[PDB]
Amino acid sequence: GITPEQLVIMSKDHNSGALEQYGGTQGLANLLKTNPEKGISGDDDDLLKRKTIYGSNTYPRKKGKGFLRFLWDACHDLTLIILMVAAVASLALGIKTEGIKEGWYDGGSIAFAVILVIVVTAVSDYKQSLQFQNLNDEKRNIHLEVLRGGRRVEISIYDIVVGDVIPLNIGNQVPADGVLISGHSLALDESSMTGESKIVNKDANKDPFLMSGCKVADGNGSMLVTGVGVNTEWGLLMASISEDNGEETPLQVRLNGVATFIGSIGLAVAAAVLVILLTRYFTGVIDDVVKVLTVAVTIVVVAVPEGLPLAVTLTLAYSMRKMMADKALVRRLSACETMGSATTICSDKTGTLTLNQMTVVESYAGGKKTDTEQLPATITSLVVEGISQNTTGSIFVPEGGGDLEYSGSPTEKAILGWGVKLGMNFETARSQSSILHAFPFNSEKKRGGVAVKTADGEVHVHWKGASEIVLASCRSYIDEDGNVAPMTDDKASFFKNGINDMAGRTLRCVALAFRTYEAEKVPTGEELSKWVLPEDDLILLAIVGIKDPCRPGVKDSVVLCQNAGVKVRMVTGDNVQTARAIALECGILSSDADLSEPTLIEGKSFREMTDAERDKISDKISVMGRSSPNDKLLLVQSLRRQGHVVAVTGDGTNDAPALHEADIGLAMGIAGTEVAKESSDIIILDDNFASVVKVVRWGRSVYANIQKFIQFQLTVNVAALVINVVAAISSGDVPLTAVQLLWVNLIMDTLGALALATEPPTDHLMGRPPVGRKEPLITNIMWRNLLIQAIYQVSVLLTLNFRGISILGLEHEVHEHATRVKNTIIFNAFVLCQAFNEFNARKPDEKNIFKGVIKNRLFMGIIVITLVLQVIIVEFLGKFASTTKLNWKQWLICVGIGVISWPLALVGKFIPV
Ligand SMILES: [Mg+2]
Repeated sequence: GITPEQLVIMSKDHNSGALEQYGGTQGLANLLKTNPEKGISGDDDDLLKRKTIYGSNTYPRKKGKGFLRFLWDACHDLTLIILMVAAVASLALGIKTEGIKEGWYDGGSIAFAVILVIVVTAVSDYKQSLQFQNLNDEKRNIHLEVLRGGRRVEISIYDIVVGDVIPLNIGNQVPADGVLISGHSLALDESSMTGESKIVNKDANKDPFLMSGCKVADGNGSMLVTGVGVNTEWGLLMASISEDNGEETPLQVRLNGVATFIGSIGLAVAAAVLVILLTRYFTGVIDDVVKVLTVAVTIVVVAVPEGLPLAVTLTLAYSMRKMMADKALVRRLSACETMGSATTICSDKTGTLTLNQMTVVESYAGGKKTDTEQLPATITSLVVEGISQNTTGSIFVPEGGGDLEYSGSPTEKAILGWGVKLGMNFETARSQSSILHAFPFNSEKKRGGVAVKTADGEVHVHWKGASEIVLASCRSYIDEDGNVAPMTDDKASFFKNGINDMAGRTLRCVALAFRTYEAEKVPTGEELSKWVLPEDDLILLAIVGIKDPCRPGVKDSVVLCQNAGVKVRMVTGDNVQTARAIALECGILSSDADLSEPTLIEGKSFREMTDAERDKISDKISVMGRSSPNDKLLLVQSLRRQGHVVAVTGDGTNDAPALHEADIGLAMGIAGTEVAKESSDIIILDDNFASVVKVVRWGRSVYANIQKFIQFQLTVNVAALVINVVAAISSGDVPLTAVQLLWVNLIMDTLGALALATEPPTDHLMGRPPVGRKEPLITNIMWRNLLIQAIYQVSVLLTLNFRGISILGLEHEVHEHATRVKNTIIFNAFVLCQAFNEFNARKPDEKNIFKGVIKNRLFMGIIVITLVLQVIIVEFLGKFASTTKLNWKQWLICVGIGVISWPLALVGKFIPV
């Protein structure tokens, strides 16, 4: 018909490309039923047609927690699945073995383990998700008139449809993709969508293309909307990020591997025991096979780590809470760890690593650079009056007394920030001075002039403009702390060289001058516009250079990140020169190999290569300018294909694909766009890089704590498996009942995990490089430690299980009572050995300092008191553990058996054996 989605092609094509084939912006009128006076026909069918054919501006919104989804995700844990199958088996087998079919104590503990895991994960993730939903919800959209025949004024941005001409002013936000149909020096801030720091100047013929989700930095004009909804570049980017799948955290896969290994070992050994013992029974209605089967499922239960999911969830939740105590928010528990293993960090430039606000970086004043610092009073007074009386923009709340917020174009904002830094107060600066005449900033005439009648009789003429023309129009200057001085040829050459060097860097160049011409008044003149405002013999005050600078204290953070083995690179859509300058300032890119192709490549060069040939180079890309969002996605994909655990810190919508495809996507809390924050696993509410370093440290500490608990849990499981298997083959009885060890796993894990988690992160973790993504979760040192502890426990508990009635005093006064007492001694000595092994694991690979934290002591007291209560009283607690009362001598024997763990733990720590 007439632009049936050909308009998406028009926008896709190069700037000012393919728009001439359609007759230009005006030719596009009468197409899409657009009239410059009437953007919409009077009827509503004329709007429904645009809603249907060209779509609607509403973007679909993702929905989470639809129906207990997080509980299902928790249930999908592989180790948890092993636990569920073992739990069902044991419950049915025991309930048939006893035949009572009353109560749920036999499998109650094993069911409660997974129930607790599910509940804890669901609660923690629900809280985190709702908190993130509340925080990230930012009303960036600004509702405005649509300007179509003066009808349906002030409709929400979601009601704008293709074919209607909407107006845009300074500070507004471009709602939908469009082409400007008229304007007055309009200029957009596309840094959100394209990543270019400098504002883009839009013309009705040169660059007639306005992008959705853009901030109008300067000027104003009316624009025809072309793309709305998914058809927009914003919409298309949001569409190319929806699909998420094939993800598994390195920690998650490592835990799955360890759980699968231990579970397979347990299953194999239990099956061997079952087969051998059945052969013994048959040859060595029901034939007592049920008792053997309950023994076998008990062995299988003690084999698998029941409390591992509980401990990992508790550690991740505690570390997420501690991170949120800092100014970094983690969306999911798993992410809390994945950032520790990150091997490279790709950081946006505009918004991330740079304030994104133009401000003065250097300056000139009194014949000297005198960058920032504090200017002399004599020159400072004139400079501040000129900055106050020659700027259209103004500070938001000088009268109110709150934090100052600047307005106007980035040039005006930076000049005003400089004036404020110099000690200017806008309320008073504007006072004591009346603007007789004001010729504002003009594209035709670069300079901007003003006439200020100071409180004194004489009147000043201020000129703020481009450095070259202002300098050419001035023949004198105000030297430091002194009166006017003629500018000699050498001084003019010095100023011009300074301006040229300043322009060599990314920063722009704005110069201020003042002429003391007086004795005449603009009001006395018949017409203010007729005031020539003479431009001759000006006196230069201070040349000022304004650029988008690196965030404060970002170079040091990058230095720390690099020291931690985590390389940092920059992926940005800004031109190569600006990216190179900002990288050098921020420390990402060192001085050497600055211009080499691998060190910095443009987006087009990177994408030209095949996905196979985008990998031999992706390992060296330190900077990347003019990179499209798909090029950021390609870089992330290539880095991941090479085995990197890529983190991406970005703010704009262009970074959304890179954030999503990345292993760990970090998004700035305030600067970040809604799309970037949605696709990020962590959103940095600090808007700072020190928070990123802290997050890396917290992830490494989380991994260390998980490793320590894994050591402890493997010790417990491998001691109990041996004890039960040997006891079953030797006599057919299991000392460690299923419920006893289920309680041990549950309580000891849920308490010791957080007890070790109390260890605050230490800078030591930053010294070592990141984990290799392939090293086993259980390092050989942890294997030796857990093996030594498990061997000791096996030895003591087996010698007890076999000779305890004789070894323990008061031997066999009643055989059943003596057997129960011996089993209780074995069980609670096992518990105490586990507690003291937790003590050891708190500070591994060194001599224990034996100085715990208050919370650790409190939880040790809790463990001791709960164990003592469980053993000592058999009613309402200890019924299921089947434990008989113990006398003081027996309890002393148990605490001695536990204490013996510490010396051998130390010996194993200090001996490679
Ligand atoms: Mg950005």
